[PDB]
Amino acid sequence: ARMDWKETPEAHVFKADLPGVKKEEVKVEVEDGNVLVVSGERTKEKEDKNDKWHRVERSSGKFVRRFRLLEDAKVEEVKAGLENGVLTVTVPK
Amino acid sequence: ARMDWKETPEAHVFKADLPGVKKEEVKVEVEDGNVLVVSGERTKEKEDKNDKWHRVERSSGKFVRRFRLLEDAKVEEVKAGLENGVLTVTVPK
Repeated sequence: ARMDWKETPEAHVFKADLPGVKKEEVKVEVEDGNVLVVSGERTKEKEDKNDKWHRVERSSGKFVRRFRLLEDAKVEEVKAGLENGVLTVTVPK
Repeated sequence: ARMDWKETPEAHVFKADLPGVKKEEVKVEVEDGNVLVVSGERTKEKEDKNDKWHRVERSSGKFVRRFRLLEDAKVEEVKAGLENGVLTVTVPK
């Protein structure tokens, strides 16, 4: 899962490309008090044998991403939005 | 634009991971009767000019892709939808 890490005067913002992932398959947490953990699964659409695959380039499966936040970050004020296959996490400073 | 091409008995289904892309930035055309063409370019995020970029992995650009259909497609029957970062092009056989 490709992620960007930008910083605004107000907060550190994280972005993650998660095409084809429903919000029920993504988990956003804070472990050990200051470690942002973005994880989930990009479910494989196995389907039936009637089908035929001519090309397969898209990946599927589990993904895990961890960033170490500041020992003094609004851990209780972290927001997480998901739209158009892009996840956005806002960690207030 | 990682893409998959599946051939169910009913139609040809193409998938393209285009996270954070808006329909005004993607284009699905048909050339010479049997050539599906997918192209586009994710726009610059009109996000806070001045932000600090700690890490940038998501780095998309222009691209064009073409597939040779097994049979001339009835262009008025071709459906294309964009959702959760995934472009889907269905071609009825």
